[PDB]
Amino acid sequence: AAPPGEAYLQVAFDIVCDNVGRDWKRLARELKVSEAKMDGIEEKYPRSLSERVRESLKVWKNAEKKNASVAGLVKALRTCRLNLVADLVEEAQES
Repeated sequence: AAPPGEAYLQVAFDIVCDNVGRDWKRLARELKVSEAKMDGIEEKYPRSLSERVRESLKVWKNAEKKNASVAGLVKALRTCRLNLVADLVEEAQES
């Protein structure tokens, strides 16, 4: 059901998570992720970058479908302000 190509996206979600990890919560609110999920992850995890972003990133990744590829998130994150993760996925792809 979710993006079957989660393997490639998961690699990008890994370098970017440990880099701008807190900015996914910022993007999660923009993506209108389940408010209930944020309530549990935020309250349960007061300082875990991995714990808060993973749940919020999981729901966003499922709704992305074709946008589950980096071209989707890298285009959006860098155009707005997340140049940090853009540089990460960028050098990873070499191009």
